[PDB]
Amino acid sequence: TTFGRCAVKSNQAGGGTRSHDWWPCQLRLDVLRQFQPSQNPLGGDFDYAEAFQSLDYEAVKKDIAALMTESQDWWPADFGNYGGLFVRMAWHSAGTYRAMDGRGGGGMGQQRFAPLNSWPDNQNLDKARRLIWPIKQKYGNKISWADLMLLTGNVALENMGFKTLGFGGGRADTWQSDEAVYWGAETTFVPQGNDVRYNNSVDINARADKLEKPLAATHMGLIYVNPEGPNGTPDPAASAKDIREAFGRMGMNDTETVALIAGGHAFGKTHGAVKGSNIGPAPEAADLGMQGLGWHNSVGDGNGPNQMTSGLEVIWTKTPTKWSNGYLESLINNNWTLVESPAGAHQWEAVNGTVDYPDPFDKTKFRKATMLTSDLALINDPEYLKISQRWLEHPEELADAFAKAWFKLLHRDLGPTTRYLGPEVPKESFIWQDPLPAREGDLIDDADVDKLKAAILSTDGLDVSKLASTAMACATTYRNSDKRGGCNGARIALEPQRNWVSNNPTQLSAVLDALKKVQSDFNGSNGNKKVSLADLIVLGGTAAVEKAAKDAGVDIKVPFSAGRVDATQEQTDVTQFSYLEPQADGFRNYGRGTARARTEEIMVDKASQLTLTPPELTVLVGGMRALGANYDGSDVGVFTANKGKLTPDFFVNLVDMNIAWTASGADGESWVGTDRKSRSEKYKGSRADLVFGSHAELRAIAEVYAENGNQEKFVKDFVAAWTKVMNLDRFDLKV
Amino acid sequence: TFGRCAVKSNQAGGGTRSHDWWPCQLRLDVLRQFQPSQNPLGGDFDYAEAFQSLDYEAVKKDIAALMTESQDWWPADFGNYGGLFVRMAWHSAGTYRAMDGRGGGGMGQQRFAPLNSWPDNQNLDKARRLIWPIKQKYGNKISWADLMLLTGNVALENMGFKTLGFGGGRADTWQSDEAVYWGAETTFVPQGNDVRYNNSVDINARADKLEKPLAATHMGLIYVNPEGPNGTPDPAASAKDIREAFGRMGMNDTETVALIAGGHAFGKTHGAVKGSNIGPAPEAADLGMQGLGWHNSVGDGNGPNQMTSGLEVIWTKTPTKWSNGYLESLINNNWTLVESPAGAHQWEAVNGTVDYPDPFDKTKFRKATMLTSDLALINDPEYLKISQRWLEHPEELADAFAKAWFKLLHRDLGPTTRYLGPEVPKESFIWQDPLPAREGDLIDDADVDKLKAAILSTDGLDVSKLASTAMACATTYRNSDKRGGCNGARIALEPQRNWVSNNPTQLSAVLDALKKVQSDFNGSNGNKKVSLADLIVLGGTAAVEKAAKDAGVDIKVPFSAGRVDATQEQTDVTQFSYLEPQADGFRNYGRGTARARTEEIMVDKASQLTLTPPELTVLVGGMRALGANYDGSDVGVFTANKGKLTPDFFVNLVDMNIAWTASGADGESWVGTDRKSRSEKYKGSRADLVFGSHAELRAIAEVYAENGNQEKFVKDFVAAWTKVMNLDRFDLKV
Ligand code: HEM
Ligand code: HEM
Repeated sequence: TTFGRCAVKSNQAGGGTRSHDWWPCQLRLDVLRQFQPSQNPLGGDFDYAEAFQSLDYEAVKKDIAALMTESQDWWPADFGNYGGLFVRMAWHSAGTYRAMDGRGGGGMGQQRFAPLNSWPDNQNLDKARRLIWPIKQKYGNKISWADLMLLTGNVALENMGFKTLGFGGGRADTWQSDEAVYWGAETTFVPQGNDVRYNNSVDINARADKLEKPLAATHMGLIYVNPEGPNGTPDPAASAKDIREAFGRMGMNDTETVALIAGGHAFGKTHGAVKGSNIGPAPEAADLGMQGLGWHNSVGDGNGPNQMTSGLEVIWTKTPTKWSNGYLESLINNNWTLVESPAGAHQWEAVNGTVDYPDPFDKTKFRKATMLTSDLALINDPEYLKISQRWLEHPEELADAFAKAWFKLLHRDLGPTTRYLGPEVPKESFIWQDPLPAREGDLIDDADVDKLKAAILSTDGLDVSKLASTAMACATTYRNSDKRGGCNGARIALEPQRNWVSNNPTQLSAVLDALKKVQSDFNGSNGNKKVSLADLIVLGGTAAVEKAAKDAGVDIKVPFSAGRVDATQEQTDVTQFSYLEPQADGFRNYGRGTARARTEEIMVDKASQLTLTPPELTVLVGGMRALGANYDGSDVGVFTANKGKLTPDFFVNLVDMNIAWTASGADGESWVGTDRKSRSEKYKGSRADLVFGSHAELRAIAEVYAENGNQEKFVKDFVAAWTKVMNLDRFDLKV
Repeated sequence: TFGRCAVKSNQAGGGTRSHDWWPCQLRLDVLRQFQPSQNPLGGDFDYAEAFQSLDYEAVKKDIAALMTESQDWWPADFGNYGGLFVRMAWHSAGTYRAMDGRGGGGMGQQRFAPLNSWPDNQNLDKARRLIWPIKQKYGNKISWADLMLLTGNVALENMGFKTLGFGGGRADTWQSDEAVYWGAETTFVPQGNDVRYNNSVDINARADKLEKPLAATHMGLIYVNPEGPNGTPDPAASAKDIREAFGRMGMNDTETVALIAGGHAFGKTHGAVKGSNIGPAPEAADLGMQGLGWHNSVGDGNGPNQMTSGLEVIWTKTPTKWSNGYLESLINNNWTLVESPAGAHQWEAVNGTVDYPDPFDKTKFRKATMLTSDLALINDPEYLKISQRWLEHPEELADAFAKAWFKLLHRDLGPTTRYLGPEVPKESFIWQDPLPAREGDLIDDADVDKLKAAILSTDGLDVSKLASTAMACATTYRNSDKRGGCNGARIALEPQRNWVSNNPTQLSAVLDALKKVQSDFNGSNGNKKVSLADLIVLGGTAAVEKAAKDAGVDIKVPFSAGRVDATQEQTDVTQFSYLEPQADGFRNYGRGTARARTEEIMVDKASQLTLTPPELTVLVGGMRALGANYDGSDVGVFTANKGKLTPDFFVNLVDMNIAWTASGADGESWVGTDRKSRSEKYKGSRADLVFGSHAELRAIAEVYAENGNQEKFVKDFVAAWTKVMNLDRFDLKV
């Protein structure tokens, strides 16, 4: 293939054949080397929360609203108002989110980097970002690009007559393309870009509910669905099935989906004035003269009446700069006929309809009503039809649903409400925020923590292995992409996590009963002090790690940060939490991978979501094995004669050349370590164990911890990594 | 299919990536390697302190004993791993290319992809595994980089060849160095060379046409093909490849013959079974192999069944002891072309003595054998004269080999101030880019304050010239081989003083002015003396400080005294030719080639300076604000306050009222036109405009263009300036 190869082969700056070219199936650590603090121009010590709280937020909003109608000659505003274009920018920034893996969304501002800056569906959003740049120049570090793109759409809706619930800032900027996201395996974009995600099916009605997991778009390079219909076939009934699937994969139900589409398509228009052959390279492929912009259009000045974005030429309402109910009115009251846009694409026009839809530049010109196939979807499915019919007669119910769904869209990947900043954060708490009760009571102090650690360690049924394993099981549900999971809330005690087979539900039950005894004893006796179950789960694992280090000859402070609260079941939605359930866990030697995701690839992926470096992933696995911390208490990977003592025995014995390693099963998941001289079977290992002795960069770390004399360094590094992981969700304190 | 896995992972980076869609776009990956977070020792680990505390003699004693402690999983030929360990060290050091300074043993990269899995490194996985117990014993106080070389050094000495000594000091690295251009072919040897010979298969005519800056005849080889060019068993053509490849590694004829005749005193090659019996290389092998590869399924895969290169040659009758048997055999035997057991072309003395030993059976003997690359040395007129001389005067070979082996192992270690341990050779060699002892006593802060005031009021000097000259001197530094930088004032010597990129007539007038400041100081300050090298850096540094003051920011710009001035005798014009830049984005110099755009050359140079993307970006914008172009032009100088340290370069770059269009056919010149007045306002280069085009670089430009960030700009510039000026300061250190 020519695909993925430049016709000129550079000899500079990484040019040449590379290791991943020769050995493309080998595990890559790239996803654990992103987002490092050197790469950040602002430095590691910059506190975005402090900066945003000092922002003159009201003046930022007034500057945005003034920009909306200050038309720039290099991209003139339709109807004299950029509001629709700015709503699209915000919706596309937020619109990449996938609920199952928690990736995409607006929370990293990734629309400004490859590949999102150059996806076909983001065509001419380079102009939109450029138009808002002067607001970022004025306000500097005190508002992120990530926050600004979404605030701009929020302010746009409010200045076009639609009052929102409010807004929360808090998204710090990122500084490189996030190459950890599986957007798909296709080698083409829309109109192609979907053979792999449909497994070669082309029957568009039958396949619609069979989109490859965890994807949430129907072609590579789209936000959700194809506006001409599935595979460009202008069938509204099949389009509706694609919409249900895609919006479902983004965490939206039918009410939310109709409210978002009918709410957004009140505003603006689509652009399809000239054929695609007039349009130049996307931003990542454009020449230096374009200075970060792309899709240069060679007809006229390439803008104004010649704008070309999607290829469609649809104006939904008679007032595209003002909130209305004209979208549903047109959709339901007109009869529709299939026509072509000027650029050749399929759309729908009203039969015998009024010629009163305004032109964006010529006051003398009007058009008939028009719709996309994906808008006709909403009256060609029974459930969408019933919602649209109700909202035709009750526009106030659409406005309520749209306010709620728009707020959810923009904030779904922001994390707990302790992350949300600014003066207009909505007061209602929503289930998709994974709510927590407010912390109350006088917080436990150092002496209470010392008393609780001793009580925990002296309780029947609690040992170092079980305490450590339970804490980590609770902690590794965290993922940095959408800031969901972690130990705050004590959700391991609730459905679904209490019944996850990867948590060993019978053992977990007995551990949690013992912790609840510690809790009853303490609460029953220490005046104004109560301790949460969440702090006891974390404190028990922390106490176990401290004890295991002492038992290994090292006196170390293992620091504990108190103040977690306990969630209720009503704040813990089963569907949302089911997305956090692991299929394999390398920290606790659970499960295994599949053909397209090997055991060790799942481990690296999870480490990236925990923000771990390669040294931190390595040290954690080796210490969990030394602690005997497997999910089922097995000996797999437990390469030590001192289980429960925090030593680097795992690494020492893994690298010992007197042990030969051979496959025991057929499927490559189980390994036996045999003493070469005696021929006795000494050890059993998994792929998560043996990858550390196979991958050249991971093995180099294994060797550090296997070196004579490094027992103390091993202990210090394990404790640092343990503390980092236990605290990932502590946004009430600071990250 | 090439460079694609048959199974497409959906985790850990699986899926189509940005580089796949837009493979021609500039990539910043080489500025993101070797980050301190990635180093398991921590960014505060000091390798030099660890190594100086090492019990060095005990390490060498334990290496020496390991040589004859055969391990059953890879039994030692003749009972001695010495030859194997000499090969390990020579392959570690043997990837070096003098022109670009990449490869060599100084980063210990043989333990990572791709070098761990190149065909020429077959079975060195075993060699590395055999020495791992010594690394495990001594811990952090010896690096893998130092150990692999020290092991070969000790192996020579324990097989009867006393070396010049050794220097340690190579700190380990912790990821594959994906900045090196090894070539553009999509196959390894026996293929791997269509591109580097532009599809020529005329083995004599093409030999001196090898693609620059490569130093091997096929992808995956160290230097040349042991069976002849493209496997053609023609010794005279092989000799032309050896001279080309070794020259590209910085070795001349005498050094070349010494290295090959010296090395092949020892050990043997391995070709006992055909290649179909050999499994995947390390990076392709299954988890059971635990980082090893090339599993051989015949017998136990080892001992008599060893298979490495496919050849089965034993050069001397005493493969564990230094001798003159290589030359004695080469010159005196009549050679016939034969096939090894694995099917490769080699040469045998079919009517010679049957007294060459077997590595495992003391009762079994063989005839004399050679490679085609060995017969090369008697099939070229200059190599033959050397070979004949040394046959008769073997002490001259021993002298040449000790010096060339020292050069091989230490060519990328950098200045002598970096060399560690108790047996560093006392001779100063030209390829070490030597520096003297200082003159008189070290300037103090009072002397620095007087010299800054003098420099900023001297005829022929100003802010722009001073900043340009210091950066010109600094950017010769390259971290791959630790060559270049400002220590030595080598801008003032040949060849740098006559480089077109240094504007020789301006430079001369700047250097004469700094020498006048120097003459005033030296001898009127008792025994205090200042070097020209310190005055070049101090003058640029004082200019940056004043330019910040004039932009409204009061900042103390640090200065570290103590550089010395190199002599011209210690500055070889060919050695320094390798540092001459094709383009220099910091000073808006030069143009790209048919294989690398100007902006790619700049990112490459930034990687050699260890810069991050924000450091690269801030330096370019500040150099433009200072008016520090090599030729004093206004290209990229997007400010009305030239000489004042403002972020005007970034503000004006991103101003939408300016439209940028190509002016030259070559893609190298651009004009910025004011869209309202229709007037040409600015001229820019590709090094200027990339900061407004690449999305990750433009994100950094925006920071510096934002209101309020004028002081941050100055702070970040000053930090980056100090880092670059000090890269070669291993005397402090660096
Ligand atoms: C099934 C889901 C959807 C599809 C297929 C779709 C499709 C499109 C297409 C093809 C365009 C025209 C781009 C152009 O040529 O300029 C567009 C424009 C727009 N869409 Fe959507 N859309 C969907 C959902 C949404 C949502 C959820 C919102 C926001 C809540 C949104 C708001 C907008 C706005 C405001 C515009 C007008 C942009 C302008 O005036 O420049 N759409 N849509
Ligand atoms: C024209 C340059 C050279 C070529 C083409 C070449 C080729 C080879 C080949 C094909 C092998 C056999 C590998 C195997 O089958 O085990 C080998 C082995 C060896 N080479 Fe070279 N060589 C070159 C230069 C050097 C140099 C410069 C040195 C060191 C100063 C060196 C030292 C050795 C040693 C000691 C062995 C034996 C390894 C053992 O005993 O396992 N060679 N050479």
